Amino acid sequence: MERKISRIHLVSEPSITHFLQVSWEKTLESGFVITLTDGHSAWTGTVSESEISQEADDMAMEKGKYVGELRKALLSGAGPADVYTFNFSKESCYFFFEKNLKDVSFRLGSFNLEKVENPAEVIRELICYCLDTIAENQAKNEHLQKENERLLRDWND
Amino acid sequence: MERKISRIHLVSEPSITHFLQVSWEKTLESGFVITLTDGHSAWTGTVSESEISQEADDMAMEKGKYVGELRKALLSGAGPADVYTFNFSKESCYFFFEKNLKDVSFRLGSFNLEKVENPAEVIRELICYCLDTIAENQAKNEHLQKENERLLRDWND
Amino acid sequence: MEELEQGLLMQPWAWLQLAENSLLAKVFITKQGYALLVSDLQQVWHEQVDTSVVSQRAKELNKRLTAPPAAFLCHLDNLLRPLLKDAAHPSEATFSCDCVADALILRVRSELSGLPFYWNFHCMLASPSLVSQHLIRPLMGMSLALQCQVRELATLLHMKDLEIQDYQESGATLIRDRLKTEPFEENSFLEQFMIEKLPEACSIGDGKPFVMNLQDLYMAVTTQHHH
Amino acid sequence: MEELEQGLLMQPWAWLQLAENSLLAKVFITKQGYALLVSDLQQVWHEQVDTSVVSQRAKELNKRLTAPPAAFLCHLDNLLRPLLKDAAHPSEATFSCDCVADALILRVRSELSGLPFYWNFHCMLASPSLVSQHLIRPLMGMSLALQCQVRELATLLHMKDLEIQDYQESGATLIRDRLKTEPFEENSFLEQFMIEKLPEACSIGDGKPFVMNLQDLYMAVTTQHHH
Repeated sequence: MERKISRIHLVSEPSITHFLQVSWEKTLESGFVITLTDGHSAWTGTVSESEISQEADDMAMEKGKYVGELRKALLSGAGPADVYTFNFSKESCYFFFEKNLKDVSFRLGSFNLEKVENPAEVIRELICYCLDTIAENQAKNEHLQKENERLLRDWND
Repeated sequence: MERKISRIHLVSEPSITHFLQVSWEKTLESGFVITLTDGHSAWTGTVSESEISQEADDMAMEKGKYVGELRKALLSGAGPADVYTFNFSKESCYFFFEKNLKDVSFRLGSFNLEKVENPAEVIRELICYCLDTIAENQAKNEHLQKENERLLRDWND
Repeated sequence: MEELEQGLLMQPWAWLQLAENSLLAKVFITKQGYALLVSDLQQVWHEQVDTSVVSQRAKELNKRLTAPPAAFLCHLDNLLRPLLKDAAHPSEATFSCDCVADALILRVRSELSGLPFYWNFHCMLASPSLVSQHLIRPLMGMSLALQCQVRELATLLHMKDLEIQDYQESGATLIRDRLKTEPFEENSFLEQFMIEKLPEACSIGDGKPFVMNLQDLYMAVTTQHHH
Repeated sequence: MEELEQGLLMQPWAWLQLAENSLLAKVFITKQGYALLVSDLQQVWHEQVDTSVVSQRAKELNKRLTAPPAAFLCHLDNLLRPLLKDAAHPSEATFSCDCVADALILRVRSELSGLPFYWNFHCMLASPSLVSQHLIRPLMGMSLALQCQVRELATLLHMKDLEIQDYQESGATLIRDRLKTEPFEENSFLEQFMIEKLPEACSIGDGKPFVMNLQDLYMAVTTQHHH
């Protein structure tokens, strides 16, 4: 059970920064949960494995090739050459994103999100996850720092 | 300019988790900013170098010794032997914490916090910071991971 | 309230080191309060406190006191028993003394669980009745009992001479002639003791010798005197 | 005026028998006046008088007093030295005691050369400084010095055992076998002393034992303490 939290900018609000949280189970391909938050409200949606495969067909892309595009666009592992745009309507809760080429852009995906009843709970859990991540990383950085020092010595003598 | 974000539990809400964010400039001793949030609202306060030294006197503690206690209580660098308690009244915005000894406890500090006008902005900045931290740490963990691999090889051959 | 005073009479004297001075002190702490007696070998000071006084004074001395009197009393007991019983044990306390006319204020500055702790003993001149019960009467009792010991050792020494004279009376010769003891005569033993040994032996000093060589006899005399 | 107090410190304690009570008392009389100290083993009373006081009080007490204070003081000294030094000597005096709150009034009724004589000692509670100088400090010094005696006698006893063992080691036989002493062991000597002898040995009583067995040591300690 994995997750990625990315920061994004919506066309309808280039001023404010929003956060996108994507969570899945051992591949995006098998389906995923997406959450959008502005630090006050939160909108959630689910994408089934079937929906993914269907979207890949409607776009005329090989399934795996399509999932690759989703990784770069949703998990903020986008290249300099890969420019993505995100749109959201608080009125319809419709979320969609496009890939931007030279003065032309194309719909890459779309989701009907649902406004969450307990945003605070969601925000708190997200922040909690971030802090745990910061913690796990520090521990590992320390364990690797010592192993680095041990090898430096073991090499010398 | 440093900061620490800790997760805490208030006496008046043991159910919910709150977050404490403390920020300062090259020692708590010179003053700091504290922010409390529940993921919906946020309360902030400033503590001047003068107030710190004053608190250290009212308590009858050596200034440096007092700042040491604050580090353990506010920056979640508390020992298993150091048990801290936090209280907050949403009605007065008064925040105070105590250190718990064998069946006795003593007021360690108190702040008059102010309810923030733009909580979302504050929450968004906090999450932004967490993500940057996670990013910086992951990069370093990778650089050290490769250096660990290089040394492993260099040792063998 | 009488219980505190009763338990105080059975306590031995401890030795304490202060700012410039040393003090002799005995103390009895319970859940009810405390009774303390202090002496600098010139004057004697006393204080008896109850639970009401404890709460008021602790709140005034430690501004963020959130503790029942009983716990504060237990901390004072736990802080002072190791420090007194052996004046070389490292208990986290530091003492200062202030003399306001006939009153003595004993100040304690300590650290419990990394938190500072303050307590002041407010001692008035001890009533003559307590000076008699805690010092004079027991001290006088000790002197009489020690004098009986001296007497019993002298009889024991005279008994061993009767034995040595039985060897000298008979066909008994000493091998190492550097072992010969002079026959014991109390009159001359006292005369040499009073000129040669008394000067340093009767020096009360800071009361340390008293606390180091006599507290066992002190506790035995007090218990005896009190039935 | 300080001379009286100084001479008082060197005086030993005497035993006196009164109306229903007995008192311990020491006194120093000169042509300048007197200093007196009295104790019932519960409180301590003091009085220092000068020549002016003597004249006034003697006139009021003995309505046909035609004498300088000096002579009156000398008569008090000559009347009280034999009576104190030996509490069984028949001096023509009789005593009574009145306790007015904190004060003690010691009344004397005597007859000198077939003429009646009256004197009242007006004693206030002794200051703590005097109680320390005249009782506490010397009594504490005596206990220490007695404890040194015990120690020196125990070493003497162990030295005599090394000698007896040297006879047993060699060609030495005892004639009267009822003379053999048990080797001296201080630990067991104290244990038997504390159970078997301490109860009566430390009985202060009316202070008579203190005045009868310890005054010599008391005077030696006071002289020592005062250089």
